[PDB]
Amino acid sequence: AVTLDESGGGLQTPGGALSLVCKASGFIFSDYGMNWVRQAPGKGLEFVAQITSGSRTYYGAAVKGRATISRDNRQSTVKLQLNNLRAEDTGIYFCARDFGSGVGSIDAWGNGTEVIVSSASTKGPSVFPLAPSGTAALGCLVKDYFPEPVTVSWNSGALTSGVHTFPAVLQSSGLYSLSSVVTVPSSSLGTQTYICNVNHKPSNTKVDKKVEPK
Amino acid sequence: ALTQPASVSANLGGTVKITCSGSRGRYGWYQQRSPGSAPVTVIYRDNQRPSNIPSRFSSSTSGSTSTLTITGVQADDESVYFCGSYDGSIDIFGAGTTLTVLRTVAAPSVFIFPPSDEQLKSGTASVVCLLNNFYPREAKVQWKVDNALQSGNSQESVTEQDSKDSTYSLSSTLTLSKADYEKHKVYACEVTHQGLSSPVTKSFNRGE
Amino acid sequence: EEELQVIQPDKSVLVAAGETATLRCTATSLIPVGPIQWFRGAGPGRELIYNQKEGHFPRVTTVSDLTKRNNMDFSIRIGAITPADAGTYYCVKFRKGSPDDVEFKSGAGTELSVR
Repeated sequence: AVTLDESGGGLQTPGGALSLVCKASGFIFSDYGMNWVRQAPGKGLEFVAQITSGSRTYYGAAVKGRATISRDNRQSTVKLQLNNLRAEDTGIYFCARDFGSGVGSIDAWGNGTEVIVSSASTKGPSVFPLAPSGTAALGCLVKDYFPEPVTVSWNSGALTSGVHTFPAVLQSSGLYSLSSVVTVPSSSLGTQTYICNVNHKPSNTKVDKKVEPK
Repeated sequence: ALTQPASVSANLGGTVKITCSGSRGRYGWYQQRSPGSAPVTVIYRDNQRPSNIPSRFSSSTSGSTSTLTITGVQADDESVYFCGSYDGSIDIFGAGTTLTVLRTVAAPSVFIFPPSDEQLKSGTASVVCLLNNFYPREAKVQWKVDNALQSGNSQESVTEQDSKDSTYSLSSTLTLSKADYEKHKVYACEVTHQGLSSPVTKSFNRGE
Repeated sequence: EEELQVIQPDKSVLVAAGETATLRCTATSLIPVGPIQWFRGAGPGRELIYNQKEGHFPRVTTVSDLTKRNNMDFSIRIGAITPADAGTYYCVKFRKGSPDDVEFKSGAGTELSVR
């Protein structure tokens, strides 16, 4: 299976620099172009940089002069160096493989990694219940965390049907908040336990909250 | 630059087209189900479909334009589709076309949640109103506290169109200090949507 | 009318030894008049690979008929590829001049490598 595993993202200092690294496997790495593509909050895909199988390099206008892309064929890695970071560089960055015609020839995408250019500090979430009051709704309010992302699951992945996890909102404190809700049969409230599992990798924290009537 | 429309809609089982223009290069079409999630390539290198992609996706390219066709639209085809191309000078993505799957009107199911005792002890009350599984997307929510309309102290978030039943859900959160929360009794969320013949209000009495 | 552009849509082409490489190029206008040529490399030491106006290039065939009035396709196929063919190929528009034709616009180049 083609894999493109990204690292080096997370919180960064305004004016500082970062090195993203993508480690590829499952294909002949030296035959493909490798790309970095990013997406800022509320915006579309934006081209960052590409290095061809022949080691020619291309940069998007917004990073020109600040970015350097390189590859190491022996290690199957591609690296993106980006300096003098500013807020406009905050976003999710994806590694992607191309067949030789640049961004119109991408056939595989990494899962993406959050890059956040900010002086703010990391803070783990508080998780509160949204208690159920024949379909009932219940949930977890995941409040006051930074940076993004958190992920939420229910009953460790066994409950997926009827789950909605809302996009995070930014509060004036500088922290994020989201809710995850699920609808369930009223008749299951007595017997079935419901636990939201909230992962916040940036603070090395996971919180499980069991959500109960009343 | 690449130009593609902001939005297109189709019926379940219908055929839809999305046209992108501005490059004489090769075009790729990249499906993204929610912002920040890994795109999935549906077509690349003009007209090639990766083996795991259903045959309902096809594309044509000629001159300085490319058209994605989806024949037999499914609910899981709801997404933003980005065109991308190297035009012989620069690598560019279009701004994305959102595909909405049309369906019948569904009124929201409305739920209100008081703040937890744990949060209140910490000094803040978040009251949450949930508008679940409605269609179409347009909806309005108002908060009233002892019948006074609230302003300035709420935030809303909405899901993407659901990949199975083609509905939307929305949450609105009213955020108050503990001391403010404790000055009033009746907390109510009022919802307006075209599936309702008149607005629905859910409410609770603080404490009870 | 927008200025002529020379579009090479492929950054990299990978070809098995002995097979044919296809090197794509489109010119976006017929103005100004003048031939298209292909080179390997971009130095003053670049090697001529194909010249629309004249010359003998036994391993090169053109994808389209360049004598057609509306032709904008300058793509070529190079036969019997070997490792000595590896390099970067540029499709280049010339205009007419005195005493001779002058380079007007180059494509961005396509890498040819051999497996």
